[PDB]
Amino acid sequence: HHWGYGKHNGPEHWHKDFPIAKGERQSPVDIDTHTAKYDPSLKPLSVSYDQATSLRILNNGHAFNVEFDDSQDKAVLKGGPLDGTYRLIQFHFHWGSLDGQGSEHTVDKKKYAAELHLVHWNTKYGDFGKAVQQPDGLAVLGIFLKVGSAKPGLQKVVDVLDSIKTKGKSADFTNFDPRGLLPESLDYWTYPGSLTTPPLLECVTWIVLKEPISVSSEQVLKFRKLNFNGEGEPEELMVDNWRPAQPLKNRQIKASFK
Ligand SMILES: O=C1NC(=S)S[C@@H]1Cc1ccccc1
Ligand SMILES: [Zn+2]
Repeated sequence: HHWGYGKHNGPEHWHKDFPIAKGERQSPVDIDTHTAKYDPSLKPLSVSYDQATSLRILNNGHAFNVEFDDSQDKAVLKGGPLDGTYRLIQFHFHWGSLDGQGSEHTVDKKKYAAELHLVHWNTKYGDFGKAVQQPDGLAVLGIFLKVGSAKPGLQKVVDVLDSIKTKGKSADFTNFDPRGLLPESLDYWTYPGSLTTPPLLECVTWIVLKEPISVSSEQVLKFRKLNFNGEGEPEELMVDNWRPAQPLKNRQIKASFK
């Protein structure tokens, strides 16, 4: 497959190789704050990242992934809408060419500068590959980024990007603490959806935090110096690596907060 974010291979083309692109539970979506319902049934959300073990950072030609050791329950997400234990496998971002675009989810049609996805898999399915084949296989914690003050807990990520400029490059990335990327409040919206890139599998419980984090203009500018291309290929800046909002269809978005 040769999917990407350009005119010729972007989101509007994905459905040809991945017909589930036009499915019933695709992500991202617009979160209409005046339609989303407070759900008193939601249990408290539990982000347990104390023992997280980051390993490596990889430019895969679509984004960069910070990868974690998920061979044990070291960094897990529980509670909220979730039954059981979901293990952190990786995080990555989607961002824009300009500060007015970049997020995948939107809030009352507002686009943020970027969006962080912390990807977790349900440990009752044993491995990530099995989990993506299940409707409750993954839990993705989504966090919006706006441009303002610098995020100190992001700077270690920003400073390694020079070493993974092009597709296929990776770097050792140990001892990174993903707690430094969270906002103060864990208030969230939740709905059932999908992976936001091919293969677009409808296996995700989305948990989208209400409170954005602030990052500096200089931090997001460094994301925009990454490349989609491989080393020694013509430069194509890694920007606007976001899928637009998809039809909500039969779904309800629930709020954790009044
Ligand atoms: O960019 C993304 N955001 C998501 S949420 S799923 C996709 C990454 C991904 C994760 C797992 C398998 C394939 C692709
Ligand atoms: Zn993502």
